[PDB]
Amino acid sequence: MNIVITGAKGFVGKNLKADLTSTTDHHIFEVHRQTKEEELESALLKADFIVHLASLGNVSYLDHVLDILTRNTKKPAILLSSSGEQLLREYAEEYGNTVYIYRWPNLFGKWCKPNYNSVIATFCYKIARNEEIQVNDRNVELTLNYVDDIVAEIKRAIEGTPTIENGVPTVPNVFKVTLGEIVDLLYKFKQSRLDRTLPKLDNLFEKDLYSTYLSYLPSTDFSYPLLMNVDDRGSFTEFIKTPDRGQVSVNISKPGITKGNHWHHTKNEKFLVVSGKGVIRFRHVNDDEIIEYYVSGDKLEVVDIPVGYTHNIENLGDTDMVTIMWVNEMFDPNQPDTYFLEV
Amino acid sequence: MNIVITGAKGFVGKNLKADLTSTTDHHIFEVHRQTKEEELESALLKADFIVHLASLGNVSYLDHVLDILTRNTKKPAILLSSSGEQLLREYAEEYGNTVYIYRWPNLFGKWCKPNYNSVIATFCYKIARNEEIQVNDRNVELTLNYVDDIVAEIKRAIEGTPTIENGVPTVPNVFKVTLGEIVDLLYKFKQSRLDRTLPKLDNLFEKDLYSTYLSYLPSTDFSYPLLMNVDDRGSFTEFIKTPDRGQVSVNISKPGITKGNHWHHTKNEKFLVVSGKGVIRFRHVNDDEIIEYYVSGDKLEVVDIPVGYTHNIENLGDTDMVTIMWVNEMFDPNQPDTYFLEV
Ligand SMILES: [Zn+2]
Ligand SMILES: [Zn+2]
Repeated sequence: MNIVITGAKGFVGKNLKADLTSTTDHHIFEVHRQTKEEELESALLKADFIVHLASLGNVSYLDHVLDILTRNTKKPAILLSSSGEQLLREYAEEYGNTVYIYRWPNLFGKWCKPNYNSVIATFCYKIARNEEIQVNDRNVELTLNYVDDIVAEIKRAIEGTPTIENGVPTVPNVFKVTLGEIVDLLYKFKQSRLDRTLPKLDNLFEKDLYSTYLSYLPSTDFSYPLLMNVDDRGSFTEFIKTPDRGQVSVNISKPGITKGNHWHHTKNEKFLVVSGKGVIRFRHVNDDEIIEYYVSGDKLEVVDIPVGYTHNIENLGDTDMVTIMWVNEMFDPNQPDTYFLEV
Repeated sequence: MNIVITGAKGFVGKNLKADLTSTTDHHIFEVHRQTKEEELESALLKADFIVHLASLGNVSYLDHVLDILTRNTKKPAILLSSSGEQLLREYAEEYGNTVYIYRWPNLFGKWCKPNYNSVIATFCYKIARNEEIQVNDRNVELTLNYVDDIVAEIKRAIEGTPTIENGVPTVPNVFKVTLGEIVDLLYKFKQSRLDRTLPKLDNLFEKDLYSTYLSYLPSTDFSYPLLMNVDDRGSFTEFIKTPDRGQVSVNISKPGITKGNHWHHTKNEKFLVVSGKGVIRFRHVNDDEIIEYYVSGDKLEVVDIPVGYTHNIENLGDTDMVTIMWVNEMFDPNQPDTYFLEV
C-alpha cells in the first residue's frame, strides 16, 4: 500500500515511519515542511492511506492537503487527531473517504524533543544529565498515551480495524499519573545505577516510562561501573537486586580456590557455573554424608542450595571459575543468616 | 549460660540447637528419650534456662522435670507451649521461677518429619519425588508459625525480653493460609525448574514455604538442566524469568563472533560481560554515528541497551565471551519487538 505521512519529521512521525518500514511491505511516502509542492501532490495523488500528523485567504496546510486528495480517484482513508471536527465529517460525506478522527491526549516516548514544551521529555533529558529541574506542581494529573500505543493503533487503522470507544476511534492504554509520581520514578531510575535495583516492570506506565527515560541518556553514558570485591582468592560483585525476586551476583574463583563452607536457615541460592569447571559440595548439618555436584560452563545447569545444608564451591580448572549466584533475599549484615561449618 | 532443651531430638529441638550452638556462646545441654536419669538430673540441676519441647501413680515426664528443678537453687526460667496451664502458674507461684507459657499453632520448616502427621512436611516430600498426594479439603484454614519465628522468639525469651500479646507470650508472624493455597504453591515451585520462574519473595509465607520445600529435595536432585540453544556461533541459555523484574540469560560467543544488529521499541537490556573481551556497539536508528563500548570480564560493568539504538556484540578475544543479559520483559515470539538493522 502507498501510505503518506504528513509531519513525517515530528515525534509520532519518525516512530511510525521506523516501525512501518521495519514490519510491513508498504511504500511509505514521507512529507514534511521542506517537501516541494510537486512532491506533495504526487504523493497524495497515488496514496492509498494518509496519516496526518502535521483570515484573508490563507488556507491551512490541512485544507490544502484535503483539496489535493479531492482529486485522488481511489477515495483513500485519512487518519488524524483533533487535539475543528464538524468540517472533517462534512468532507467525508461529500467525497466518500473513511476518515478516522482521534482525540489524542498528551504523548510520551523516545525521540520527543526535550526543552520544547513536552514536560516528560524535558525531565528525562535533564535528570540523566544531572540538571536542575522545575516542578511547578507535583499534584497535576496527566492524561497520557505511550508512543507504542499510538503507533500500534494507527496500524490497526491501516488495516480497517480501529479501536472504537463510544462512537470515536480511541487509542487504548491511556494513563493517569500525577507529575510527582513521574519525577519520583525518573529519579528512582537514575538511582538504580547506584543501588542495582530494577523498576516494577508489571506496571505498564512505569515500564513504558523506563524505556523512554533510557532513550535520553547521553551516548557516552550507557554503562555504569559495578562494585567488584576483589582479593587474592577472586572477586564477588553484585549485579541486580530486588525486594520480591531476590538478587543476582557474580562470583569469580581463581584456580584451586574453595569458597563457602556455610549453611543458612532460610536464605537459599541458585548457582550457575558459566565458565571454568569445579565442584559444589553439600553436607546436611546433622549428617556425615558429603554430596558432590561436578559442574562446568560446558553444560549450563543450576544447582539449588537448599536450606540446612552446609555448602562449598571449588575451582578445579586451570582457569578462573565464574559462577552466577541467585539468592532469595537481599543480603542484610545485621541478619546475615549464614553460619560457618566445614565440608 | 547453661541451657537445657528437652525433646532435643524433635523438630524445633534440632532447629533451636543448631541455631544456639552457631550464634551464641551458651552451653547447650540436650536431653531426649534415651537420656539416662543421672544425665537428666545433672543437667537440670546446673541449668540457668530450660526450653521444654518434649492414673495410678505414673507421673508425666513434664512433672518429673519440674520436681527435679524444684532442687535447682538458681530458680531458672522455664519456656514451653500449652498445645494444663493453671498447674504451671501454681508451680511458678510456689517456687519462684519465671515460666513463659506459649500457645503455638501448627508449625512448619526444615527437618520436620514427613509422613508423620505434619501435613506440610508430607506434601513437600511427596511433591519433590513425584508422589500422589491426598488433598482431603482444599478450603481448610491453617494457623501456622514458621520454625524461624519460633527459634527467634525463644532467643528473645532467653534474654528476658519475650513478645507479649494480650497477657500471653506470643510468637509473631502467624500465618493463615488454606490447604489449596499451600498445594498450589508447592506444585508451582516444582514447575519452576521447567519454566525458570521464581517465587514471590516479598510474600513472607511463600518465601518461608519455598525454603522449607527445598529442604525436602532428594540429595541427588539439587540441580536441573537448562536449555542451551547451541550452534556454531555459540549458545544462548535462559536462566531466570519473572513477570515483574524481567529475565536473565547467558550468551556465549566464540572468538570473532558478532551477534545482534537489531533495535527495539520498548524492550531494553543490560549486558554484563563476565568472561572474555569484546565490544558492544550502538547506532541511533536515524543517525550516522557508531558508538563503541569496549568491555571485558577484567572489569565488570553493565551496559544499558537503550531503546531506538541498533546494537551488536562482538568477541575480540582468543577465547569464548560470556555475557549475562538482563531484559525488561519475557520474550514473546508473537510480539518480539526486535528489528534487524546493521551496524
Ligand atoms: Zn550459601
Ligand atoms: Zn537487543
